Amino acid sequence: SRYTTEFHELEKIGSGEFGSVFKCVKRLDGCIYAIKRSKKPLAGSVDEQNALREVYAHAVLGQHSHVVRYFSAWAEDDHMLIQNEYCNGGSLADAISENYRIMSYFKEAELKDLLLQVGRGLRYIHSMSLVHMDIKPSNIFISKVMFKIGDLGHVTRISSPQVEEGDSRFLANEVLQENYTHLPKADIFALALTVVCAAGAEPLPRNGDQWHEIRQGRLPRIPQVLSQEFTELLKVMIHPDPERRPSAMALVKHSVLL
Ligand SMILES: Cn1c(C(=O)NCCO)c(Br)c2c3c(c(-c4ccccc4Cl)cc21)C(=O)NC3=O
Ligand SMILES: [Cl-]
Repeated sequence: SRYTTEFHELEKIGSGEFGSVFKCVKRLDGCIYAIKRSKKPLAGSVDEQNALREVYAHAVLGQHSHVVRYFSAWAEDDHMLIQNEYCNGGSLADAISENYRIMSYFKEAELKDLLLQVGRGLRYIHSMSLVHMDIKPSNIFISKVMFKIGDLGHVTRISSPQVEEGDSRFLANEVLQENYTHLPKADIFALALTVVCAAGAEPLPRNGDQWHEIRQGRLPRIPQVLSQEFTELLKVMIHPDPERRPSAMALVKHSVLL
């Protein structure tokens, strides 16, 4: 086996339904990588196509500072593996839980900077005529800290007529209602919520009354003082009218981000 023969497995850092993720050192280049090892879905089936799109997307989103680099992907003999860049600072999710336990969140300067960087990662993706569809703190990773979008498992072409939904906590309603005219804006919606989490909000709701309020374009309580301008940027990012949310390009050129 190539995984065993080419890498030294250091530690498990991720455990899913389908997969697992390991910190490993490539024996030949001495260098450390994150490798997701997951079940090989039956050749030529809906689930296979899902896994292949991930490999396809990683393979074209490899020039970017705000997307995790892909090094390789292979299959053996009942598993599928992808070898990506390892991010020494771990995930945005874990930084936010640590933050939450200590009552010390991302400051406004840090939140702008997270939004700008991830916004740059999205701009890129959208310019590759793709969309990510599952932006959330556990799919953002950290390496001046660099934030990098990871987990392209939901990535699809911008004008897809069929879509798998990302996490409901971060899901725009128009997508829930199978309206796929402005998918790039689904990522914009999720980015804002991600940044809301970064600011120290309570865990986001999955369903029920509070799930809908936000989808009306109402921000969750943020336990700290943010400038009105920045709060406005945030609000417009979760606007019920996806056309009213700024593209990623608008996002990174926004004055509040200069
Ligand atoms: C769960 N996880 C963690 C982690 O939580 N570490 C503990 C500290 O918080 C990292 Br870092 C990480 C990393 C990746 C993935 C991953 C996602 C989807 C598909 C394939 C992969 Cl390889 C999952 C990852 C990655 O690609 N690059 C990483 O650094
Ligand atoms: Cl998350």
